[PDB]
Amino acid sequence: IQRTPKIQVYSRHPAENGKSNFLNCYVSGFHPSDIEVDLLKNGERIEKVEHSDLSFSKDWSFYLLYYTEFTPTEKDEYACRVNHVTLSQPKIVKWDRDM
Amino acid sequence: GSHSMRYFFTSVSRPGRGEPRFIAVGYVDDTQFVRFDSDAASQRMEPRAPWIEQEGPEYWDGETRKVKAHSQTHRVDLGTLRGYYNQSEAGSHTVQRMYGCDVGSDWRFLRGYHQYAYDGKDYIALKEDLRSWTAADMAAQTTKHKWEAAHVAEQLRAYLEGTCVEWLRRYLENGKETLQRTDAPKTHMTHHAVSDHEATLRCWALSFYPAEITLTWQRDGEDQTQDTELVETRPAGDGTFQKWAAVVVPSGQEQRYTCHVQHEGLPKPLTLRW
Amino acid sequence: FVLELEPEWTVK
Repeated sequence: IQRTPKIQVYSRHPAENGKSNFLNCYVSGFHPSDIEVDLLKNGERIEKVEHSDLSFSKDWSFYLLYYTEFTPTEKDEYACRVNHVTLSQPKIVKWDRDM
Repeated sequence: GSHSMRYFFTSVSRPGRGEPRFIAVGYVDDTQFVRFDSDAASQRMEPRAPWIEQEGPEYWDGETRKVKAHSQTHRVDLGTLRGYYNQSEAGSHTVQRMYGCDVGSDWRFLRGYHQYAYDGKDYIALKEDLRSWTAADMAAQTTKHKWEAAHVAEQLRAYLEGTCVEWLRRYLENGKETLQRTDAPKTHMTHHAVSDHEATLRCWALSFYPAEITLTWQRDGEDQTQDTELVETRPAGDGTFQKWAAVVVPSGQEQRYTCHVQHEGLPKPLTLRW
Repeated sequence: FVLELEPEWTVK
């Protein structure tokens, strides 16, 4: 089978510009498990991003959390870039403070 | 409330070279407490919660031995299943296994389960009585016959009703500080004016545990699903969970709408209003 | 506490 990933990009704590936080990209509902997930700062790949251990839901679809420490600002733009066999090109989801 | 212990196993074949990628994770309720990853350096079952670290070398040796045995069973199965379905020797395929036990508020056996899938589809699963099997196709039906002749269900039932519950109870007591704590949702509402005539109210639930939660909108005291959005509950990364629900409303009519939050940590459900 | 998975319990 093939299931396309759902993506949520969000902060661990309510965002305040200039204060340290954690940037999350939660990818879920996908199959097979091979997936490429990057966190971006102004389009550039963030290094040393960690992720959870692969697990799955009742319907067998996989989920993973990718995360890194970050300090939001007014100027800087953060995003999650996901590639998967189901996607024709990489799917980029921008971070917003209200989601 | 009820409690559960669950293990999840994923094996992904790598037929170009080497053994399958194998990842095992153990949960008590919504808290991961152990892991094994075939790509990691230790080749040991590793702790992922403070309350399991106290377990001695006998425990860790045993868990490592058993989880490696799981990996080898999956390795064999990936080889044979490729043969049954006449699939090429080049392509990657997946076996997934989940099992565990639920207990009630009294910490006594409620239900057990053991489910197995090939390439993300049901293969064979133990039925609720723990004495019979649900086989999805003819490969799995042949497996059912094999496992019935070998009395697999009886031995799995012994684990799920007995061993699983005993160790779940041990973990619940040893990890009381976190596992028996309920974190009620921290809630607030935000407002965004998309235009002069339209606004979005978003009702937030943050920092809650366990993950089970219900968020619903009402307008003038009756439920509304029209013009609402509800995101999947998501991990915060500190062991707690997050969720939100939004409703689109006419500008100036925000006071008609109320968000209702149901969670174990809340003695009575909460109501939020702009 | 993981199951003692017996060696015969492969699918084939």
